[PDB]
This record gives sequence, structure tokens and C-alpha cells, in this order.
Amino acid sequence: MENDKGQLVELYVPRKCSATNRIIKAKDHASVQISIAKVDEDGRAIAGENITYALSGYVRGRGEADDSLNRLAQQDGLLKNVWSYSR
Amino acid sequence: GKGKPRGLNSARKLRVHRRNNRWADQAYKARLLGTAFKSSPFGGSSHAKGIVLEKIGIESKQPNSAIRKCVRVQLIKNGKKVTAFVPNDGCLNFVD
Amino acid sequence: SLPASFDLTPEDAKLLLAANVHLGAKNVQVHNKPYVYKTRPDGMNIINIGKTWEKIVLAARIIAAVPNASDVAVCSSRTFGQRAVLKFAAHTGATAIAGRFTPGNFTNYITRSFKEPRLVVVTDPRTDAQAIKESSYVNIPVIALTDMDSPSEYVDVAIPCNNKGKHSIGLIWWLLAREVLRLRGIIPDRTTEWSVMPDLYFYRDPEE
Amino acid sequence: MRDKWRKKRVRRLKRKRRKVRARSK
Amino acid sequence: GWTPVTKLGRLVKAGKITSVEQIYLHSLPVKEYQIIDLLLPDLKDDVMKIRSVQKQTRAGQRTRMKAVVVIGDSNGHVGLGIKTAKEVASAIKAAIVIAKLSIIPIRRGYWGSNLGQPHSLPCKVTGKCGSVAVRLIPAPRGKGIVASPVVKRLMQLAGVEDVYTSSSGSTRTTENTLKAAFAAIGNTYSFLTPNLWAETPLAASPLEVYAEEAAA
Amino acid sequence: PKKRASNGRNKKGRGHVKPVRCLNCARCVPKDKAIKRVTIRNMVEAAAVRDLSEASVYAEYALPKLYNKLHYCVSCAIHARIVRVRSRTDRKIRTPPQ
Amino acid sequence: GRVRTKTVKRASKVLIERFYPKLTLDFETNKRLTSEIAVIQSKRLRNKIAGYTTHLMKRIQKGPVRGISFKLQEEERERKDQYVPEVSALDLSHTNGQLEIDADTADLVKSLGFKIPV
Amino acid sequence: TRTSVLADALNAINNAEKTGKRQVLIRPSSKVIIKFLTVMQKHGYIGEFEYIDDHRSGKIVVQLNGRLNKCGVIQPRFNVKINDIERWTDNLLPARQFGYVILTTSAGIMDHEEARRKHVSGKILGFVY
RNA sequence: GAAGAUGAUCAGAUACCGUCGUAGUCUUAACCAUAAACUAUGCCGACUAGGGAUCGGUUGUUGUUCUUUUAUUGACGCAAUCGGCACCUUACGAGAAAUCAAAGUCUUUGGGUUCUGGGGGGAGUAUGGUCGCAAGGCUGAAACUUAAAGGAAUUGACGGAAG
RNA sequence: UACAACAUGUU
Ligand SMILES: CN[C@@H]1[C@@H](O)[C@@H](O[C@@H]2[C@@H](O)[C@H](O[C@H]3O[C@H]([C@@H](C)O)[C@@H](O)[C@H](O)[C@H]3N)[C@@H](N)C[C@H]2N)OC[C@]1(C)O
Ligand SMILES: CN[C@@H]1[C@@H](O)[C@@H](O[C@@H]2[C@@H](O)[C@H](O[C@H]3O[C@H]([C@@H](C)O)[C@@H](O)[C@H](O)[C@H]3N)[C@@H](N)C[C@H]2N)OC[C@]1(C)O
Ligand SMILES: [Zn+2]
Repeated sequence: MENDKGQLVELYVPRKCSATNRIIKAKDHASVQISIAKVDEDGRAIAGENITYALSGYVRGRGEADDSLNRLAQQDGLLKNVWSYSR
Repeated sequence: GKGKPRGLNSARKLRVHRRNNRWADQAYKARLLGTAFKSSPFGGSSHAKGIVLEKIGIESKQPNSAIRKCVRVQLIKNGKKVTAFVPNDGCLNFVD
Repeated sequence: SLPASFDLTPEDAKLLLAANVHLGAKNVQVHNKPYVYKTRPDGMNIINIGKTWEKIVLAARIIAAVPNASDVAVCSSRTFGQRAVLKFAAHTGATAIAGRFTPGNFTNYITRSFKEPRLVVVTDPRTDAQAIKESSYVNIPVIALTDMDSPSEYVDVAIPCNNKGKHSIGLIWWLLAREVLRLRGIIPDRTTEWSVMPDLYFYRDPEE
Repeated sequence: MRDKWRKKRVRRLKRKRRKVRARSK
Repeated sequence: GWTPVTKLGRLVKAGKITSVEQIYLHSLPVKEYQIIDLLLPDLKDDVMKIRSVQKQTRAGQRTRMKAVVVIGDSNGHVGLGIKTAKEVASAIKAAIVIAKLSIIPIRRGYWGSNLGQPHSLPCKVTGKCGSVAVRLIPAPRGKGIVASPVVKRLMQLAGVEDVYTSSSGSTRTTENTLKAAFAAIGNTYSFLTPNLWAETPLAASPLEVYAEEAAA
Repeated sequence: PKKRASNGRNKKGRGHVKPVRCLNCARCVPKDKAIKRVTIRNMVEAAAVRDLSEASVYAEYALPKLYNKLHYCVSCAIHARIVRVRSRTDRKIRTPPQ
Repeated sequence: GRVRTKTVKRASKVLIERFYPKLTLDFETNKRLTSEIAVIQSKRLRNKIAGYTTHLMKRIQKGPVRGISFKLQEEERERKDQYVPEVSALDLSHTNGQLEIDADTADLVKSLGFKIPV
Repeated sequence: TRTSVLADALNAINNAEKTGKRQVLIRPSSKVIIKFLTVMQKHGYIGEFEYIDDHRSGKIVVQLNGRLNKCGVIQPRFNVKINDIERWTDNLLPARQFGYVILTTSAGIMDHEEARRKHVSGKILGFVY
């Protein structure tokens, strides 16, 4: 949200669901935010480095969070041959 | 859906349907039947004059108990008989 | 990404197959379709094992990404996961909930049993409905051990595994704990074994 | 009044009102 | 002498969390009104209705008093609280608490040109509660708040200057009217506009990057 | 209001059903609605079983079984405790008791 | 009847939790001990507490009872909770030499690129 | 029977959008549906959509990106003067800065801002925002 | 078994209960056209969430019973579909709620179309018309009167209701 | 077996 002389006046830019692109509201207490540790080649985690996935209450209540995270993770390289596009 | 036609050449149906159902509204039906002209005691006038025929007291309805002073009046323009309340304390003695 | 070092080592297949993990429930849900390998003459469905394994790895990375380890909550109402969750809490420093989950432990903030975990790890989504239902109120992600007939509402990560069997539940919890220790650094490497023998974590009968 | 008998009362009334009418065309 | 009982309250008192927008961004449940009145100091309350509700017993009615309160900073934050207590004063105090705990951010916007600061809503929104539906519509500059007194007070304490209103249903049910208007005015941060299409990376919650000062 | 989704009978899929007469009061009642009981009872009361066994000519001779099916109107079924008024959440139970 | 109220029951529970070794199975000795332990302000209440405590002790002897947590049971319930068998159950020694899995799981594992003997 | 295939298509799109679906199957297709979908795609409200030939009428699979609130038809296709577009945009559109009223004009199917640029008008077709 | 006659109960019962019993109940040929004629939910079309059954048709298939022990047997058993009568869970979404997979996709209001309602009464009355042998059906006002009538749910109280 | 009804108006 801009004005004439380019100053942003948005109070805060809210997060959106990674699976459905829906805005996660300030009272959306059923929404989560997964954080998954990224692993170095030894096999150990990494200090304070993650990729985080946001889900809204709607998908979690529809019982679709598992498949959505399967897709997102496997498409970011964190999974293989679990989620399949053809069914 | 919605139970009303939406076709772009359906103006006649819409207008006639509104015209039929406006008869269900009391004000429209009164002003198109002309009931004030034909059946109102005053004939549509705001005021009317008449001759007092008798004084009558009318029992107030529940949960009140009183005698509301009124006069039986015969109108001049049409000869109709109506009952009118005479409003204030002791104002019935002013009318005869 | 992730190296080619995890790869469901055949000893892990030993442990899973001996513990009868792959024995899915006779009736499966639409949300559990990408987990069944096929059906068998008895009727029960077979759960894919590589899927289970790398879901365990994903879950373990979720636990490992968390700050102070007590913020991970493990729980089981069923009388097969108390020992497993207590052993996991001991070997990971997390917080366990065995037996009864008092309705209000997550939302009622004046109880002297108030807890604010960052993650809820649960044995059975159905028999432990209260914990998941309450996590939905306060924004807590849930990692669940789901069978083929377990409901999937209000779960983020599902580990597909037979959650009816004693050895199955104990083994799944044990592998989660071992993965978490390897990731944290307690266990030096995949080749290194563990001082904890597999038949630990396994709930014993209270009658000998 | 059990509206059923209210209608029955009107039927008998309306039956008789039709007798008085036919008495004088 | 307040001492926090929740991680968010602990972080608020320590100064780790300095803004409400730090909380809304991650959807942190707020259970302590001290968080609100530290983060949002200047706040104006307004009692909107006091009504008596009654329970029938074998000895007589049991009269309790229900109060309705609207809280707001006139700068994009507004809250609504309802509470029933045996005395009017206690009911109003508890309703102020409930109103503070429910404060939400409001998206202000422009009706036409974007001279100056936002003065109206970004889009048409509606809220429903019971039979009542309240619709809030962007209005040009120079229009006041075209609304009934209760909705007007809510809009003023929200910080809105230009808005059209149109209600439907039993608006005399003041609690339902205010709840519908509260649901409406909060939907401005749920209707996705093209200017919010641009993805922003998912940041880390303060309760993550301060997860030792929050433990105790 | 509407008490039951089945309207207190079993008639989804048709217009009309022939009536039956109540066992007690001979009330015409739709068959799909009548409360119906299938009773098997012993033709001789138990306390006389051994007395009739003694008095019988035969040896190893079975006892005939009484069969009948009973139909009740709702009033004559409630007044006989054959069914009883249940709660709102317990009305929705078709599974027999135990 | 004589149903024990909540005050006496909770008093007895805390006596057992906090002084289990001292308490005995005798009502008179329990009386003289509860006089020393707690500060009941009535002879009758002291007696009811002590006697119900004696009854609780006489029950506890025949196995643990759920509700009491003196710092003696946890020792057994913990050192018995570390029961680590010398012979494992998940090894393939117990089942002679073949994973006793039906052909369906056999084909399953053959699909996972394993050479497993079954 | 089927009286507006555009209505069925846009309803299916909206229903799939509300359920969180990434993709929606449209049947049957038509030139008007394709032009409308092209208008919605050029503004980013939809992704790639693909046309299947069944030798009968066609099917369309659409990639929904989750950026769409509402698509619908205005039926009947009211005649619109050049300066009666103002009321339609006021009544159908969330605000004066986003959303489109799709018109079919003798210059082709377009949105209302393009119609103002070209100073053309015709019959209303639908809306998207 | 309406009506009627008659015995009881009863303060009275020209009622409930008992005994008869005329029309009627049945059929043929004609009338009548109304029911809580109800799912109190118009019809056509599209889409939206899970599950297990059942009826009809068709399509692939056994450690089963029957012909024969064997077929081109029949029944039964296991998976797919098309059509149905329905049912179960949840609450997406709806609703004033009761509740609803439609009563959803409706202030983010527009797929096509028919009918109906506009506070309660007076009143489905009067009148004209029309159909009917009649009983009656269909069409169908106004004067006048009135501040509520009504819906769903809550707490209580009460029941010749249950535990 | 039998069991009918409870003057008006409020605070
Ligand atoms: C005596 N009151 C009448 C009332 O009977 C009713 O009148 C309708 C009248 O509106 C109908 O007529 C109506 O509907 C027809 C439609 C069927 O085509 C239209 O063509 C016609 O213009 C329209 N007036 C007429 N066909 C029957 C009367 N009973 O509504 C009007 C009224 C004056 O209230
Ligand atoms: C002989 N049969 C009678 C039949 O004549 C009729 O009776 C009416 C009766 O209803 C009228 O009664 C009427 O008038 C009374 C009275 C207080 O004003 C009021 O209750 C009210 O206006 C109305 N019921 C009465 N005024 C005349 C009888 N012929 O209705 C009752 C009945 C038994 O069918
Ligand atoms: Zn009966």
C-alpha cells in the first residue's frame, strides 16, 4: 500500500499460506509454521538455519496438511518418491 | 434460480408481476381502490364538522379503568354518524 | 538437499519388518492413499517402508530444528506408548505426557500444569484427540504417527506406521529418538550404534 | 376451537343461508 | 506487580517484543491485557450498551448485568469485549479486559487517489452475527462516517475517516450489530488485493529468536 | 419442530402402506410404524416342566414352542413399557439393547 | 454409615507420601505417630486420620495402590522400568532364518532394491 | 438443461478455488470461455490453462494460483452505454483500483479499463477480482 | 359399523366403555375432485467432503455349496462401474435456531424457468361467475377491528409421563 | 373405579 511519494503505509504485510496462497490472519490460531532443520553432509543439523513452511487453518482442518507438506518438501529437495503428481 | 425470470426480453413479466403483488400492500391498495373517497367517514378530508347527537361515556379497556367522555356526532357533508373523543379534564361540559 | 547416506539402510528394514510396522489397517482413507503398497488375502494393506523411513527423517529434522528441547512434547493416551514417550523424553530432554491428557493443559494458563510446547508429537491421532484439538487453539504444529484408518484432521506431519502394535509403536519412537540424537550430535554417525538396545522403549506388561 | 369444527359450523351456516336465498329467487 | 505467566508476556515485559504487529504477523494468542497496554499505551474505551439478562429460579429471577465495550487507538487498532457480571462496574471492567485481549489490526486504504495517508477501507467487506449483517464500503474523502451511532463509534476508534455503511437484520440487537461490524472491519486483513500478491519471505517469530528469555 | 428425521416411521421410498390392528386396542396403525415384537416362549411354564415330564407317556419327547408376532400402536406400546421415552441424543439409536 | 470425608483421606495420603517408613500397620502406634507428625486440633480428627491411614497401609502391603506417591515406590517402578533383556526380540535369531512375511511383503521389499533372504 | 456454459465454467473455477484446489476441469469449452479466461490470465488471476480436444466441444484444465477471490457471470448480458459502466463497476467491484468488469464489444472481449481507452462499449459479460 | 335403540360409569353425560344395529363397507356403470394429497422442501442443469451397506443392469475374478466329479449350471464370495430407495460422520459452508450434502456454491448479492407470501383477525366470509344430481368444488373482495399473533431455543415450574 | 373448576388489576 503506497501513496503519492512512495512511502509504504501498510501496517504490516501478512504471511500467506504456502499451499493455498491465502492470507493467514492475526487470529488464525489453527495455523502453524513448520520449521525443518537443514543438514550438512556429515549428517548433523545446522545452527539456526531452516526452511519454514506456513499453513493456514483451512488446509489443516481439511486434513490436507500432510499432502501439502509432502509436495512442498519434496519440491524443495527435502523428500523423494513419496508425493506423486499422478493419481 | 431465485424464482423470477431473468431473460433480457422479460420486462413485461417483471412489470406485471410487480403490479399484481403491489395489491398486497395496504397503502397502494387503499389509494387505488379509493377507499377514503368511498368508505371513510370524512371522505378523505383531514377534518369534518357535525352536530352532536348525544353524550356517551366509554369504558376504558384493560388494564385501565376509566370513563372516556365522548360525543356521538352526525356529519354535515354526508350525514354519517361517528363517535369523537372530547379531550381534556372537564371539556365535556363545554359541549352540549 | 540431503546426502545419500540415510537411504533406508537394510538394518533399519530389519528392525521395521521384524516389528511388523508395515501392517496397515484393514480399511484405509483417501488421505492415506499415497502410503499403501497393496492389499493382501487377509484384507489388511501394506504400508510402504521407504515413505515411512523418510517421513521419520523429516519429523526428526523438525524436532532438531527446535530451540530448548523441552518445547517438544510427546504424548500417548494408549497403554502402549507411555514407556516409549518417557524414554524419548529422557533420551532427548523433551517433555512427555503419559496416561491422561487433562483438557486445558495447553489453553488454560492459570493451571500449575500449563505447558507451551512448540511441537506436539503424538502416538495416535484418534485416541489422543484432546491434545491435537487443543493444539489447534494455540498454533502448535503436530507430528503424528498415523495408521491407515487414523484421522488426518489438524496434523502437519504424518508418519505412516502401524500404531496398534506394541513393538511397532515402541520401535517407531525408538527410531525417532535415534534420528534426533544423530542429528543433534549425541550419536557420532550412522555407523555408530547406540547404547540403548531396541527392546527398550517397549511397554512391558504390569504382570510379568 | 379445533378449526375443523369452525369450518363445519360455517358449512352448516352457509348451507342454511342458501336455503333462505332460494325462497325468493 | 504483574508477573507474566506466558512466553509472549515474558518477552513483552523484557522488551524483546516491542510492537503488536510483531504478534499479529505470527498469530500469537494474547491472554494477558498487560501485553496490550504496554504495547499499545494510549487506548480509549467506550461503553456501548448495558443490558440486564435474567435467569428464572424457584425463588425468583437471577439478574445479571451484561456490558458491551469497544476499545481503540484511532490508528488502526480496535477491539470489542462483552462480559456479564453481577454488578455494572465489575462487568464493565471485565469487558474492558476482554476488549483489550481481542484487539486486531485494521487495513486502512484510499477510495480514489493516494494523496496523504489512508482514509477509508481498501475494499468492501461485510460481517455477520445472528441475523445482523453489516457492510462497510469505501467512501470518498470529505464524507464523514455514514453509520448508526454504535458503528460510527467503532469506526472512529478504529481510526477510519471515510466509510459508507449499510446494515440488514435486527440492528437493534446491539451486541450482534457490533459483533458483525467487528467481523467486517477485521476482514480488511483477509481480502487479498493485487498489491499483496508480491511474495515476502517467511520470517522467524520473536518467540523463536528469543527462545530462552521466553522460557522463564 | 420436527422431532425425528424419519417422522416416527419407515416410509422413505413410497406413498402408502396397509395398516394393521393393534394387539391391545385394535387401533389401525401403519405396518412400517407399528412397534412389532417376535416372541418365542415355552408352551408350558417352567415350574411345571418336571411335573409334565413325570406325567408324560413318552420318553425324550420335545416341548412344543409358542410362536407369535405382536403389533402395538404407540400408545399401547408406551403404556406397556415395550418402549420408553428416551433423550434427544439417545433417540438416535436403532441398535437393539443388550 | 461411616464414610470418611475428604479431609481425613487427604491427610492420610500426605502422611503416607511423606513418612512411609515410619508409619506402621498398628492403629495405636499410628495414633502416637500422627500425634507427632501433624497438628490436628482435635482428638477425634486425629484418630480418624490415623485409623484411616492404618487401613491404607494395610491395603498398600498387598501391592502398590494408585494415588499414593511416597518416595519408595518410584525406586522399584524405575529400576524395573530399565528391564533390558539379554536376548532381543527384534533380531532374526528368534525367527529361525527367514522373515516370516507373506509373499506380498516379499515383493514389496524386492521392489525397494533389497536382496533380503526370506 | 444447460443455458450458459460460461456460468458453469466460472462457477466450477470459483468452487475449486474455495476448496484450495490447484487445478479445475472445465467442460464444455467455447470461444467465449477461452476469451474470458485469456482476460483473467493476462491479469494474473489464473495460470496456464490447457484445452483438450474430444472432437465434441472441448475440455479445459486450468491452473489456479490462489490469487482469485471471485469470478462470475452477469446474466442476462445487459446492454451498457459508454457512461453506464460507472454504475456496474461501482456495484460489482470491490474497489476503484482492482478488479475488472468484462465486456463483449464489437471491438472484441475486453475489460472496462481497456474499453475506456478504446472508447467502446457493448454488453456486460461478467467480472473478476 | 356413522345414525338410531339400549346397559353401565357419572353431578349430568343424549361421550369415552358394553350389546345390538340402519346407511356405508364389496362390485358393475356413471358422478364427485377433496386430505397433515407431507419430504409441510417446485422443475431442468452445473459444481462442492468422507464411509459403509442395499436393489436393478453390465464388466473382470475364487481355499465355497449344487448339478457331476468337469464344462455353455445355479447359488454364493471378491473388485469396478452406471442408475435408484436410503443411511452414517464432520461442518466445510448455510441458518433465528431446530437442523441442512442441500435448506451449500446467496451484500464477494445475476445458469433457465413456473407458482406462491407481504402484521393478526374479519375470511376462504359476502357478492358475481362457473362446474356438480346433491353434498359441495373452483374463482374471490370490502367495511370494520386489533398490538401483537407467531418461530426456534433457554432457565424455571408443573404433569392423572418414565427412571 | 372416580379427579370438575380457582373473580379484576398491578407495583
Ligand atoms: C379482486 N381482487 C383482485 C385479485 O383477484 C387479483 O386479480 C387477479 C389479476 O391480477 C389477474 O390478472 C393479472 O395477471 C394476468 C396474467 C395471468 O396474464 C395479467 O395478464 C394481467 O395484466 C394482471 N392484471 C387475473 N388474471 C386474475 C385476477 N384474480 O389481484 C388484483 C385484485 C384487484 O386484488
Ligand atoms: C344453533 N346453532 C348455532 C349457530 O346459530 C351459531 O350461533 C350464533 C353464535 O355463534 C353467535 O355468537 C356470536 O356472538 C357472541 C355474542 C357475545 O355477541 C360472541 O361470542 C361472538 O360475536 C359470536 N360467537 C350468537 N350471537 C348468535 C348465534 N345464532 O353458532 C353456534 C351454533 C351452535 O352453530
Ligand atoms: Zn393400542
